Amino acid sequence: SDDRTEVPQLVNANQYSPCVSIVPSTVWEDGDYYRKQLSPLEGGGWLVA
Amino acid sequence: CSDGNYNRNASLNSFKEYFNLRNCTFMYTYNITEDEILEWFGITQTAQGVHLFSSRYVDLYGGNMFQFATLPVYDTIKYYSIIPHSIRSIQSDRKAWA
Amino acid sequence: NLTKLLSLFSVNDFTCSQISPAAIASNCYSSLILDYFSYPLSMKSDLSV
Amino acid sequence: FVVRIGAAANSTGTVIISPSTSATIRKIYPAFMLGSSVGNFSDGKMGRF
Amino acid sequence: YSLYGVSGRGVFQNCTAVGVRQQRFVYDAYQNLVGYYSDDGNYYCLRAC
Repeated sequence: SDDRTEVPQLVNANQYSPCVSIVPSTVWEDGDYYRKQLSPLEGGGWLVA
Repeated sequence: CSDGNYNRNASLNSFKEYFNLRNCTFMYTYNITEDEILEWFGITQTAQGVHLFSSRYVDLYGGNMFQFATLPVYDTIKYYSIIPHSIRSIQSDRKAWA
Repeated sequence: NLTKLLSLFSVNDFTCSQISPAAIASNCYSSLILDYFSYPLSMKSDLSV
Repeated sequence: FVVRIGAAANSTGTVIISPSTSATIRKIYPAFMLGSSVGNFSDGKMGRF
Repeated sequence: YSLYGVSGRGVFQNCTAVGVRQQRFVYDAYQNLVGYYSDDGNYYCLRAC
């Protein structure tokens, strides 16, 4: 939610990216981008990859 | 729960009425001896998977928890809920559950 | 303070492209350009990206 | 998390659905649903993994 | 000795009887192991060089 800040997520060792839910198992074309709106419980705003 | 013929799939079957299980990577079973003894259960996760702990096998009478399984779950667990269970007794068979 | 400025006026429409109105209040930028002019609400369908 | 199971077993307690009815308490085991992503069911209720 | 868990140099003796016995070392308040487990199944308590 626009607020005052934006952040980039770094995975802890031994975990998958939070974006594996929206990035296909193989990328169709170089530079494709993925988005998913977040529920108010998930934090609101968007997830983007 | 009739003597000598417990239904080992009763809860699983009830769960399967609400959900179809699809693409299961594992289904493990752990046998439990029947008693009314206090016990402790624990769960953590590392990059090695999900770790289950119990007092039952190593410290049944004292409560210390020890690891009894590592589950090949490598997607980080972020959420959990308690699955409600209800006991389909008839009125004269009603018990209180701890 | 832009929500300051938009509290003077009565605001009838707010649409953004490649950003949101929520986001455009919050973020920091290296350059902000404000273009203003007289313009009738009747011609809203013609003021579009 | 850790879980205390069966602590009240053998004591006398209510049947819950019929509060005026007491019975000997028996241990019962907990059940858990755990995962990486949650949301709502089709009718809007929470708790979908 | 060279246990799968750790290296080391010790004098094993059939000692008694302190441990966990389910996982298979025993330490004494430091990095060292004093020291039985692993043998099948007895108490080969180790010592320093």
